[PDB]
Amino acid sequence: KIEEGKLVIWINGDKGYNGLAEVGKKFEKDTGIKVTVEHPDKLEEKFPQVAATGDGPDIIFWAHDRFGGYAQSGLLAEITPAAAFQDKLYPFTWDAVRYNGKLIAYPIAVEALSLIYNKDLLPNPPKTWEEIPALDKELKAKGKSALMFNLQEPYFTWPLIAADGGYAFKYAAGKYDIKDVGVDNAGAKAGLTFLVDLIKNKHMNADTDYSIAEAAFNKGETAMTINGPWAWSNIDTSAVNYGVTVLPTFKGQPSKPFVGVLSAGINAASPNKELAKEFLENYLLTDEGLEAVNKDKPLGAVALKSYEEELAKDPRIAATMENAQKGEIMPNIPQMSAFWYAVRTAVINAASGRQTVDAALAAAQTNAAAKNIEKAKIAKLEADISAIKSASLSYYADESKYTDGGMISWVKKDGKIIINGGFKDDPLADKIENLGMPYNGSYLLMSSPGHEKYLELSILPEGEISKSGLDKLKNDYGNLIDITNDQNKINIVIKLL
Repeated sequence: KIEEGKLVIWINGDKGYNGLAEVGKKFEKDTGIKVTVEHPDKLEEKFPQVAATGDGPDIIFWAHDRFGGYAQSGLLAEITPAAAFQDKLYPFTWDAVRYNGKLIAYPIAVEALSLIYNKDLLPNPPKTWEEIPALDKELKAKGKSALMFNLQEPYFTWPLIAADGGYAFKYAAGKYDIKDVGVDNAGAKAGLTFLVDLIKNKHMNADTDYSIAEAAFNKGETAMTINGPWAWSNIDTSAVNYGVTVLPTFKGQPSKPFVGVLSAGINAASPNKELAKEFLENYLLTDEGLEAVNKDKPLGAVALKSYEEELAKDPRIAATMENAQKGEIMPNIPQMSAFWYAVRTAVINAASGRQTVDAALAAAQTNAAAKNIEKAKIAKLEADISAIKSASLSYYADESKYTDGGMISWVKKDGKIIINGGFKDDPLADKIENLGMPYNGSYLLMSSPGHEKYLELSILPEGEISKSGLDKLKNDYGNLIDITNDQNKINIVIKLL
């Protein structure tokens, strides 16, 4: 597996691997332990493969959002920074590296979109989204546009969509509710309507993508763009006198970009967890260590307070941190994949006029949340099935058979559950009386007085279950379940034995 007595570190090729290796050299000088910094290809996919088999690097550097997935597969050790060390980093960066209620990585850097503007065309950039239409008219009179940025990817359009109330997944305690998506609320509609209005009023074109926007800003054709630190060096080569500042407000509220946090995780299979902790806390996450990495290739804004104070001398870095603090931590759960595709489709459909804003987002809410909502409903239905089977078994323990009588019916009326026209189980032990009945339908348990094994439960759910949903029931039980009437009133019968 992983060789003890040493540190293998994986970081992406676009980061400062030379500087990190120099921090490694200071570590080997003080301790004798060699540090191998490599930047292999496809590092994001290679780690989950090799780490599951109990191999790989000791420390993996990657954007925090993948780490929640890694943690679910148990590939990451819980880190143990003392309170004194935690206060050296901005509190909001620690929230980006939590899964369950556990710290699962060290925050390194902080990144978010900003407003980039051409100082020659526009020495005072607009504070509000609302004033950009008038600005575009005044600039189109001189052959220039106000604002071009990538409209094809919801990462770039989300700051406006979220400003008045949009969100990806609600965050509560230390967990995301994968059932609560904020794509079709009034705030998200208002933000997307403003975006579409900009396009219908000819202030932007629905076909603008990353390359068109970057080319237009670099050739001084548009006064503003929206982009991240990765784009700065191509504007330097362009020689355009540019600035970087806070994103415009919408309805008086800041734009809310997604925040990406470069993070260092410790492989759960590492026999060098103490060495890795010592390296990350007392060598890398210092002014001297981050300086080493930044001088090789800049980090942007950093989570370490002391060095951020120094990098923030650069107003572009200060703006990145300000937009980040006003933004939304990108959720670190794998359910974001459905979020990205859903919102990407909605924006493209609404911007090109192929759908209304309401239809686009209603569909997107569905595409992002429906599967997870049903999965919860199926699980609660299966909980009821197991609860009914449990009580039926408990009855046999004390009484002759499964049911006392022949049949029992649960039906839900208007917020209450009714049982025949008389109480059945007749107990203080069972009764259950805690069936969610997630599809509000009817349950009917069947038995015939005699030799046992005739335990059949008939469920008549109200509400269409998906193919994926009904097929989950087929893999969970097998030949013991008969879905009849695949249309109208679907009927499900399970033999509880």
